[PDB]
This record gives sequence, structure tokens and C-alpha cells, in this order.
Amino acid sequence: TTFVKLRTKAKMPLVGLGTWKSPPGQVKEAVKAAIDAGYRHFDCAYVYQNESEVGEAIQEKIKEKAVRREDLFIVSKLWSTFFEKSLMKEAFQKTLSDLKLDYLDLYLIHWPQGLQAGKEFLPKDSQGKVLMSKSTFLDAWEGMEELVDQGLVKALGVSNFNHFQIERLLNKPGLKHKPVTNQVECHPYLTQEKLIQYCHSKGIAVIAYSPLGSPDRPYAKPEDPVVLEIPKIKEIAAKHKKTIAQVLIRFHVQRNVAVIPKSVTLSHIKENIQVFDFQLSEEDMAAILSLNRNWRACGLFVTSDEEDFPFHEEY
Ligand SMILES: NC(=O)c1ccc[n+]([C@@H]2O[C@H](COP(=O)([O-])OP(=O)(O)OC[C@H]3O[C@@H](n4cnc5c(N)ncnc54)[C@H](OP(=O)(O)O)[C@@H]3O)[C@@H](O)[C@H]2O)c1
Repeated sequence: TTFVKLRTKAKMPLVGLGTWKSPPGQVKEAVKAAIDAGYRHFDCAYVYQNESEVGEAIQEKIKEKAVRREDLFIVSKLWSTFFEKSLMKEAFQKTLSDLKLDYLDLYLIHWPQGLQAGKEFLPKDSQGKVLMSKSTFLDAWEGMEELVDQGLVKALGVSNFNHFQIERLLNKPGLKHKPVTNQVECHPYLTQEKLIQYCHSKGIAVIAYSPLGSPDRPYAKPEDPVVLEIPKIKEIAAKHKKTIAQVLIRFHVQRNVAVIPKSVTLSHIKENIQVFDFQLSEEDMAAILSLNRNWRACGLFVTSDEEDFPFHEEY
């Protein structure tokens, strides 16, 4: 109930703790507090640059006997400047080393377009144009598959992929490890009906991020739709004696979609996991689903004209 079983028949907890934009130090405390509140799924990434702080938190809770490594699901992601196999292996060893773990439960392609290798996460030319690499997500996957055969990663997945891109991966000549999740932005204004149906029927679980609409996001504008403030959510929240955020998170759990709300605030961290004590009615689920406007806050929009750009397609 609190988990979705992957194609491997590993259990992925339905609620996890997101880590993007959590500052260093705040993150170590946030992860400690989350473990204490019963979180077992953690989502971290090389490009966040806070993995070391996550790793400290986990090591300390394991040392203290609060949790066993086998009951944690720890996810990280390969950034798009490291698609080329040797660079992939270096990036990965740094992620695993920062996290202080012997293996990851899940390793994701972060973004389907490859970017030029170098020190910058977002390489630009003198003009300020983003530079792409020659390596594709299929090249990166061949590299990642070796991690699985090695026991360093239990399963591979993708993030921000459309269904044609997943098909291409599923139809890759010589594919060894099928992807087990697709981690995409998901909330009442971007429900992802078709993408979720596609994933579940292809052996692929879905992890929702930005379930709260990613308010901390740096480029938020007054004109943007406001996920927290959806009027129907307030109504449903009052009815169930839960918070608006709790309803936004349950909306994902109740569809058997994992969610990774981000928080470094203790009250919010404890509250976000209190979503296994109520059920949304069929009318409430239909009312939430009525809200999609296919609106996205998250992605690399500057590269929309470059070959691998996922958000052009319907799903
Ligand atoms: N491309 C990708 O694959 C990708 C992209 C973006 C994110 N992600 C992952 O998904 C996670 C979630 O995305 P997100 O971080 O963009 O946004 P989000 O989880 O929707 O929203 C986070 C924001 O909401 C606040 N918040 C959390 N709980 C709350 C509550 N109960 N009530 C009110 N406010 C609350 C947080 O502040 P406090 O911290 O103070 O609580 C933070 O400002 C990321 O951290 C990361 O792990 C993946």
C-alpha cells in the first residue's frame, strides 16, 4: 500500500523526500528528520551538489540503528554532460562516493538531451547558446547497464522522457536492462494521464516531482498557475481534515505513482508523509483530474529546438 512494486519486484516507497534546491547542511538535517518521520525513499542528483550532505545523514541514521540500508530506496541521476561512458563512470563513482553507499537502488537519466562535456552543467558558447553533446541517452544507457551487471545499481530509469523516447529505449538493439521508472513533473495542472497509462502498461513506474508546483523555483512569474492555491484542493482538504499539500501528495499515491515532495522545513517534512490515513473519493479524484491544462514549470526550455527535446509531443 505504501509502495509500488517495480518490474524487478523491488518495492519503491510511494512517498519520498525530494532534494533539489535544498541548501547544504539544511539537507542533512532534512534527511535526518525525514528518516525519523518514516521516509525511506530519497531523491538526490549530481547536479544538486548536495549528495555529500544526504550521504552524511543516511550514514548517521544507519550507524544509530534507526534504519537498515536494505529498507532505504536511494535514487540519484546521471547529468547530461556525462553521457560518454568514461565520464559517466567518473560521475557515478563521485555520486556513490558522496552518498557513502555501496549501491544505488535506482539510477536515472536526468534529462534526455546530452550536453557538451566540461566543468559547466549548462555549457554555453560566447553568444550564450547552450552546447549539446554527440552522445545520446541510448549511449548513456549502454554505459549505465554495466553498473547493474556490476551490482552498483539495482535498477535503471529515466526522467523527463516522453513515450516515443521510452519506446526507442525499449527497442534499442541489444538492450539489457529495461527502464523501471520515469520521473516526471506531475500535479493537477499537469496530471500526465496518457504518460502514466503508457508507463504502467510497459512495466514502468512513475515518480512525480513538483507535486506542490515547485514554488521555490527561481523563475516563477505572477502569471503562472499556482498549484498550492487551487480552489477545489482547499475544499477536498477541509473535507478530509488534511492540508492542501497533503491532498496534492495523496493525489499521486492513490494513483500508485510515487511522489517526492521537497522540503527542508521540519513541519512540512512530517506533514508530507501523513498521507496513508485517508482516501480521496472517486468524485474528488475526477475533480482533481479535470484540472489538467498541460502546464509545466520544470525542464531545460532553452534547448527546445535541439534534437532530443521531449516536451514537443503530446505525451
Ligand atoms: N528534472 C527532474 O528530474 C527533477 C526536476 C525537479 C525536481 N526533481 C526532484 O523532485 C523534487 C520535488 O520538486 P520541487 O523541489 O521542484 O518542488 P515541490 O516539491 O513541489 O515543492 C517544494 C516547495 O514546497 C515547499 N513545501 C514543501 N512541503 C510543503 C508543505 N507541506 N506546505 C507548504 N509548502 C511546502 C518547500 O519549502 P520547504 O522546503 O520550506 O518546505 C519548497 O519550497 C525535487 O526536490 C527533486 O528531488 C526532479
